Amino acid sequence: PYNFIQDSM
Amino acid sequence: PSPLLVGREFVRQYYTLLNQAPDMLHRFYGKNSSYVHGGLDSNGKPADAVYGQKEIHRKVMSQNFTNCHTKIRHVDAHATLNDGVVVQVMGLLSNNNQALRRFMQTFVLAPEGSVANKFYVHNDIFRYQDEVF
Amino acid sequence: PSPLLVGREFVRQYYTLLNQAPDMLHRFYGKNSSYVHGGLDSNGKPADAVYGQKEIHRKVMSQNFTNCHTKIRHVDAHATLNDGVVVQVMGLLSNNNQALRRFMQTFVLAPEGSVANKFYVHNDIFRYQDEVF
Repeated sequence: PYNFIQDSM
Repeated sequence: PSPLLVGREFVRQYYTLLNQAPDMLHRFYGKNSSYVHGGLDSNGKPADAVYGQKEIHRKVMSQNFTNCHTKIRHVDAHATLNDGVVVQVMGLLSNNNQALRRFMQTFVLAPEGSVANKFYVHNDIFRYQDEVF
Repeated sequence: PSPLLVGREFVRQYYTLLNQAPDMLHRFYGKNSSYVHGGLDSNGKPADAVYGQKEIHRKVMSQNFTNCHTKIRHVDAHATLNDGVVVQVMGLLSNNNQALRRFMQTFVLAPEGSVANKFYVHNDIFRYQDEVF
């Protein structure tokens, strides 16, 4: 696992 | 989770992405996020950080990262405040097949709150040694 | 109160005290603090990190800082999660009047919680450039 990503702005 | 493994996996992801898609590097950050990738002023003093995903993006694109090849020679990672993870990184970077240069970098990864194992980059501090020393 | 003022103030105190009275560096640290300089525990074994005031003091003594000189070339200090301040130093440090060596050092300073504007060092991670490249 491991998410580092975010929505745009 | 394990701070060591979190930081090791983020660094791999960051430098993979910096190579494959630097136009999307800005997605790692949020409204409070601090970013610098070296450089310096007209006074010859190191460049200031910028904040937030939008300004972080304008700055990533002025670097014109292309074929950004990185060799990572040190990564450490540790539990810090609020189950966040501080990451120290040293390595070498060549952008656009230019000079292989040494850098010293610190990251702070903070939990986003929503899910287990979801973080954002609260701080990204990169400096090339040749600009500072 | 500003993160850069907090950071610059601490870096000045830290490297000076490392010169004049290394036996007082322990005052910077608390029960949760990690100190990561990477050799062996005071009692002989390897360690990723040294935890809390009692063992951090021991480790600092065992490094045997004597006539330690530092020259700081740049400091980055930014607000990070939970009113902490993340601080990256780049400088030269010599111990025992030996040659200077380039280093990076990452700090995370955290509000100490009982005296206003008082910080302790939650994280301290040190790295000589030479041992890496």
